[PDB]
Amino acid sequence: ASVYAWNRKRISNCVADYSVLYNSASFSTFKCYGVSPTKLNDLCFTNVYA
Amino acid sequence: SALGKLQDVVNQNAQALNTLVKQLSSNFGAISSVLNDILSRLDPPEAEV
Repeated sequence: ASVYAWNRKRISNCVADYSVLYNSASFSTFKCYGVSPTKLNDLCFTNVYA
Repeated sequence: SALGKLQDVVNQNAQALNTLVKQLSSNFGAISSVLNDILSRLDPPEAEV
């Protein structure tokens, strides 16, 4: 979607698998704030927003 | 309340100890007030800060 009307998908009640983030080749920026990118598979989150 | 002087020492010390333990739940500007969470989600460079 356009940046002015950005899509928000709520993520909850799932087994978070971040393998897509590590296996993909297309990503140019993979910045993380407050968490470490490699440790995302060892954390439990109350709720996620994409 | 006749033994107020003795009760004061017990209250002052218990309050001081309670205040000490309650300080373990303060961020002091950090992301979390618990070391395990900071170590769990941060790399050694950022965790050190």
